[PDB]
Amino acid sequence: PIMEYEPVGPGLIAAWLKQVQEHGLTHPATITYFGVISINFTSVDINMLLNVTPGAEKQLVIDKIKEKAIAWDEMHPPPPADAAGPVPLTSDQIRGIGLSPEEAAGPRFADARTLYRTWVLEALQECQR
Amino acid sequence: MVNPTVFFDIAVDGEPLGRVSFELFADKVPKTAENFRALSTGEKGFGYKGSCFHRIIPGFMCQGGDFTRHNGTGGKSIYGEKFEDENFILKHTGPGILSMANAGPNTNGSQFFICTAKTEWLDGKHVVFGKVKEGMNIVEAMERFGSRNGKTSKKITIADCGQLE
Repeated sequence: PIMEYEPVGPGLIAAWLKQVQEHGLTHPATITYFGVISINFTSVDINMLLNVTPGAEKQLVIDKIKEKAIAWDEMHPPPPADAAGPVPLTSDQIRGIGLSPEEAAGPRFADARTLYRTWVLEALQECQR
Repeated sequence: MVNPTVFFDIAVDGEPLGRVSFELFADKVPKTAENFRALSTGEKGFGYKGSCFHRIIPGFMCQGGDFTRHNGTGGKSIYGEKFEDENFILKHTGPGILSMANAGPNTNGSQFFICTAKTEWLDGKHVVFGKVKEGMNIVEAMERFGSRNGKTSKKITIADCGQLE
């Protein structure tokens, strides 16, 4: 969470798990809850919540995020071998993979983590039964 | 001292499109500004005149300045093949920002890009050193001749360039 970065607390992790367990990952109330708690989240924070969620609908949601990342990267291909950048915003950056928690809270990824929150909200909605 | 202004006269398949001028932020990044200025006048015996924008990506940026290899693998500065990142004081705040292309830390040569959007993920990685003054509508026209991977549908060239005032 960004305020100065602080990691997602055990209290909120426990509350998220309780919400998912009692109502399901893609229940409208759970999606709404994710929407609210992720407002100040980095992409790394969002992944914390996704990752602690027990392993059918979870895989489907993850797959939908994967599909959004594929479509993004196809529309934003990086420069060829040997050619100078700048590199476009890539889906692994949007997803915060390989970013230190601190790095993920920095100004370089403000629009990126906002977009990622949207990808996840959409993935959750798309997998709602 | 006053920040220098330089111009590119841009052509599309050899036909004059129009002029884009830039303020160079010599007050904040004098070394980087001077490199671009000198390459624009051709006073060192080499530079931007006749070169192309080899990589134009709509919604991202227009990249050029590779006057040796014309494909993103070349270019050189007035300080040698590469020079260091001068500083990262200025940020990629939106359309019109002029910034150094590079292939990693301290690899500045002659290649540059003109943002057509805010590109904040590049902050602290590419040295910002100027901004479009006149001719943003020309840059927008150039941008439309690009594609997702940068390949241009028309030859976009710097027909002439120099320093104003």
